[PDB]
Amino acid sequence: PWRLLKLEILVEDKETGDGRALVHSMQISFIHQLVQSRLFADEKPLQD
Amino acid sequence: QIPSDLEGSAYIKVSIQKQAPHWQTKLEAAQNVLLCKEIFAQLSREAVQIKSQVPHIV
Repeated sequence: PWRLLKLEILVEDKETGDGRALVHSMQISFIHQLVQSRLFADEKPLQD
Repeated sequence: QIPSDLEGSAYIKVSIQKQAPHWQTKLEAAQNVLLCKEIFAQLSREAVQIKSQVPHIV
């Protein structure tokens, strides 16, 4: 299977997010686990 | 610890064209950023809401 070495979110607005990142690394790591799990589901993986 | 949204430096820039002590520096810069945000909020609200001759674009 595939490993998800680094996931990053490029969506940014430096005003709504109060001069900080839009998504904290906690939530990015959560999505990292979720997409790693659905990679381990072993379908056609890249579409999912 | 300064609030985020107040870091960096900001300044109002006004132009005319024919076209279409360590902590002291930090706290002064953040206070200046706060006042520039206050100024521009006042200006943009008066531009949008107050009816004036030859209206503006914000």
